[PDB]
Amino acid sequence: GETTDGVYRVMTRRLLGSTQVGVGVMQEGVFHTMWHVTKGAALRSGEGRLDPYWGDVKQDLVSYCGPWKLDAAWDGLSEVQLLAVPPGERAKNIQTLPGIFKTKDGDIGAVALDYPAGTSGSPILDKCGRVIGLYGNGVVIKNGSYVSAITQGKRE
Amino acid sequence: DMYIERAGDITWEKDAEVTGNSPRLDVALDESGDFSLVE
Ligand SMILES: O=C(c1csc([C@H]2CCCNC2)n1)N1CC[C@H](c2cccnc2)C1
Repeated sequence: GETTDGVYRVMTRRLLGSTQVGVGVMQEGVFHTMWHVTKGAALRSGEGRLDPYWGDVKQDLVSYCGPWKLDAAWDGLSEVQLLAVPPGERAKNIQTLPGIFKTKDGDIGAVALDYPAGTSGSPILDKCGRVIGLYGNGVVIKNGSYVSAITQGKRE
Repeated sequence: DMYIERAGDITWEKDAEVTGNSPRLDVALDESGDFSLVE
């Protein structure tokens, strides 16, 4: 059904009324979201069906209808924008300068923005509106605040 | 079943709310996709 490019809310009717479980990005006819939102399950768009194509639990990423299409990355210097789509609230752009997640397998950018669990999947954008990653997989630091990684997939 | 609903365009918007610090955290990533803090 509806396949128009843009940011989408991932909902369900399994619990009390409608409940927002996460967010995703539609791009080039491919729905990109985080694995923990759908756990790999199929989706409904209008009267259509979005069946999974690629997914990975370590990366926490899943693409529907086709392979992962988002391939831009943070330059390590510029400020970025979390286009955060919160549950029950309207989409809202928040600008910030990401920090770093120092790992044994390389550095990754990280946004220090706290949002309710259903915001998971919301894109992180560069100065051209290019998707450089998704928000929703991170850690809780010493003072209690939440720092989410800029999770990006690989284009094939 | 789960379903999707449009929420907006993917565009950079000038004069947006600027907040959030930039920390350097030593972290680990487990086989289950969980991020741990290393200390
Ligand atoms: O990063 C999050 C997350 C995003 S917003 C969110 C909540 C947490 C409390 C305050 N902020 C709101 N939690 N996950 C960690 C646990 C979970 C998971 C499990 C297995 C693999 N990856 C991820 C999601």
